[PDB]
Amino acid sequence: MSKVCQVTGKRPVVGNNVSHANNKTKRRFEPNLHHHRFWLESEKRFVRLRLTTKGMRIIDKLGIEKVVADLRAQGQKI
Amino acid sequence: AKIKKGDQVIVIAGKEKGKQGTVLSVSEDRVKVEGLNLVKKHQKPNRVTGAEGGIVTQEASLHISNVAILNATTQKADRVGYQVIDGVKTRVYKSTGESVAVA
Amino acid sequence: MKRTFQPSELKRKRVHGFRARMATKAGRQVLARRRAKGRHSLTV
Amino acid sequence: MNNERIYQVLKGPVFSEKAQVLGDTAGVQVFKVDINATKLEIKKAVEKLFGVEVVKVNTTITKGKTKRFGRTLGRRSDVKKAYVTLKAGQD
Amino acid sequence: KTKDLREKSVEELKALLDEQQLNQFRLRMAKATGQLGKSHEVQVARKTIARIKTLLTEKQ
RNA sequence: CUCCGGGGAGGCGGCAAAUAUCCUUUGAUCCGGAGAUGUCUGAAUGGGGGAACCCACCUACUUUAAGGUAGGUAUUGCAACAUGAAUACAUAGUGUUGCAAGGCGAACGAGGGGAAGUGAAACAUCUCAGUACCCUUAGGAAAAGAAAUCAAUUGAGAUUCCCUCAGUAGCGGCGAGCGAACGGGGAUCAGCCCAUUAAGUUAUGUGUGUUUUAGUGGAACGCUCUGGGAAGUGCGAACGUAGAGGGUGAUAUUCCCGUACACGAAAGGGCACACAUAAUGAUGACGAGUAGGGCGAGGCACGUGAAACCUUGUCUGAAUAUGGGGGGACCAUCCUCCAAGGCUAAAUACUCCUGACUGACCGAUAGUGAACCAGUACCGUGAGGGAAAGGCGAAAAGAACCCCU
RNA sequence: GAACCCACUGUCGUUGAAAAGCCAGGGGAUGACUUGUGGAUAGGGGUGAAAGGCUAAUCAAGCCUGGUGAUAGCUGGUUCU
RNA sequence: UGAGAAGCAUGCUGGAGGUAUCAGAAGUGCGAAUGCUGACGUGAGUAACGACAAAACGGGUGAAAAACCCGUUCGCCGAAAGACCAAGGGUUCCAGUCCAACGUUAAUCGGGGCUGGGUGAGUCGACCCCUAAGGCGAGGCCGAAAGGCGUAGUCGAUGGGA
Ligand SMILES: NCCC[C@H](N)CC(=O)NCCC[C@H](N)CC(=O)NCCC[C@H](N)CC(=O)N[C@@H]1[C@H](O)[C@@H](OC(N)=O)[C@@H](CO)O[C@H]1NC1=N[C@@H]2C(=O)NC[C@@H](O)[C@H]2N1
Repeated sequence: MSKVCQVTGKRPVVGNNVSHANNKTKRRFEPNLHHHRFWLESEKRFVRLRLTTKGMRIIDKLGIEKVVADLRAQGQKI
Repeated sequence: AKIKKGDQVIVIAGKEKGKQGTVLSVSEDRVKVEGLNLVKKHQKPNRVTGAEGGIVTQEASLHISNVAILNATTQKADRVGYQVIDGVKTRVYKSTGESVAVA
Repeated sequence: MKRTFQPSELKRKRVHGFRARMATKAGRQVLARRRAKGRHSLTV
Repeated sequence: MNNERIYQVLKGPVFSEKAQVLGDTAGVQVFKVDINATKLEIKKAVEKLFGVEVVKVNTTITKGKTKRFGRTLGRRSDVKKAYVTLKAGQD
Repeated sequence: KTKDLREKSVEELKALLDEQQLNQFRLRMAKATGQLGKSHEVQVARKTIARIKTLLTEKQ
């Protein structure tokens, strides 16, 4: 129901385009979001997460089980 | 102070000043005294109840501040105070302190 | 000649009625403004 | 149909030329009744409180009049009338 | 008459309520026909019904 | 409607008089507290719907006919229990019960988005301005808060608000404009913890104190003149811990209501302090995808500038007390602090509302749009716009009766 | 060629009977036809057998409320001796 | 009376407030702004009285009759100027009584004022069962928020059902 990373909470942010004549117009920066299936061995199933590449790096560093447990602690249905 | 329906009062202001009588009613701050402050009412006939009309004389109310309770002993205007004689509140004449004569 | 107002009670109620106003947040804001102003009749 | 509602169904008789003619000729009673009363309720109330037999009931509702009194406008309430037909010669 | 009413049972009070409701209907019919000169009668019946219902609520 | 308390002779609310039936010293009307009842619509929640309507289902009792009485039946979230696919174990799914939430409403707070008219005597950087407006969501306040902060004699010592510093230093088509800090003087003052866990806060109960919701008593003036009427003239008198105010037929300390002062509460509510028990603080144990860096933006008085510092959309990425951050490019030396975990009162902001008091504020074209049956009449499909209209007399004593019509 | 749907000509009307009409003539009238009821498309948008036409008697950017007391080197006015 | 803005005295009306002097503060002075609100003039007793289907007389009532009632004639419509239904309106329907205002004149008349009556259903219509276009929409998909769309369903006649 939004462009929100499940792991980091990243979401689009506002900013400006700045031309060579210094004209400023509003823009947004969007996160590098995508869907990814991760094998969960303790539950014998694939979990599909909407996350950023930075969230993927976090999962790489901390293990899928710890991240999933943390999201469940924050109150997400995984 | 207090003036009730049965009392005997004396008029202290208005065209009836000096006259005395018995009050007939008290309502809000207006009092009617028997035989005082008479007006002439031109009454039209009341068709449904007959009652052929005429010029009738009746009493008009005076402001309660324009009458004073009459002291029977001295035949003079007085004021009214309150005293708990024995265990009951009663009215008393300010000038003398005796109780107020009942109607 | 035909004039602009051609009355129809069903269309009147379905366009400007109480439930139509309550169905959206802007209509509820309309009702709030009319209550704040103290209108004797809120809707058609 | 309880006694409390039975005692509330009927309001009063109707006094008019039409009601008087109906009573004098066709043996029909004209009543003012509760705005929410039904035909079954009216029949039960009449049979209980008058000891007569009812063959059929006709009802009609007259909307109240809006009139201006003084400087203010007002409206009278709706009235429901019951035409109660009694069996053979009764009441 | 609430003091007199309070010295009765629930079952007596319910019968009293039924009697008073029937009496109220009879008074309304008499007034509608125009045979009644005293409307304080219907006022008293109304207030008595209210008192009986209050006492029933208190006692139950 | 009931009960408790007050009060003591009238009363059946107002326009709005009259009339009847009446009620009341066996204590009415009225005033305060506590209870009972409380139709339908509306978050509206049994389903639906053009708001105030249409149609239902399930239990228990009741009736004999075609009904009644009472209770239950919304959605979502959490917990427990039960049941249960592809698919073997499971999981998803399904149901019941219990608890909770939704809506409305002034301003103030916090956060998510965010203009243009205008000024620059044109206009694009800039200004207007993080203003107007839209959205989400608290509390009696909120936010912030206990230095990886400043300072530069080696000193200060958490936040917040006010006066100065100062229109100074700076920023800026170096234009128009924007505009600090250090230091000093005040208001208020307060610190406490990271798993055996603190200060504090919130509930319930008890006790104490105070306050609040009816009320009672409450001093003292006569004569005379003018007058329709005296409170006004003239002559004397009395009270004052009371000469605030209002009314009474014209201008009253002493006529009335009051005022100073002295008292007063069955019953209920508010606040303060002290104990009791819960619960919270409090999934957190010294902080890694973190600090720092490359690219693009935003915030800082500071527009890329000699540009430090803070935030991060994207790509990366340490050391870890012989360690690390800052002191406005940067290096060395000195000084100072310990980020990547938390809680915390006051001084501060506001007025839909309650009580008391006040005004060199208005007096019916003024003052609220509205002193009056006004957000009404009226206009518009609708959002919406939006008036005019106060005064007989002290008292109706509001003109019996006669005449023309 | 009637009903029905249109609007080519002329007189009248122009503080009208009428904020677009009457009268006398005129065109289509089984079709790309006329029409009731109920719906959909919303403002730099819609719809348009295309005239910048129409979008509630308003259209080269509808109406209402706010920014707002916009700005106006322009015009007017500015009260006793 | 003074040089002026103005001052002073007094007759009549009016019926309860006014205020020296010296200081102090301003919603402090109007003829104009095609200024704003209310009242009232001129035009002027002038134009007009809304389809050129058309009226005449006798009697009645009445303060008053061209317009109301009764009667005898005349004329106009008759694919509507007659009779119905839906939509829309809401008491305008009927009777008695009244004539100020309303009715483009008067009115005894009225769709006007006041008072009292009047709408009777198993078969007519609605409600109800059913669905179209379209609307809403448990879960769901999407979106900074507000929200967009949509499945199962659930509504919705202008149509089907004694
Ligand atoms: N979604 C965004 C998409 C981005 C897209 N990829 C475009 C892109 O990649 N980069 C955009 C640039 C972003 C930057 N913040 C804009 C900025 O800082 N401007 C500065 C403007 C200064 C002043 N106000 C006017 C001025 O003097 N201007 C000049 C010049 O007029 C302009 O000439 C045009 N204009 O005609 C250009 C020559 O061409 O040089 C400008 N001067 C300069 N230019 C340089 C620059 O940018 N940096 C380094 C330095 O050299 C800069 N000085």
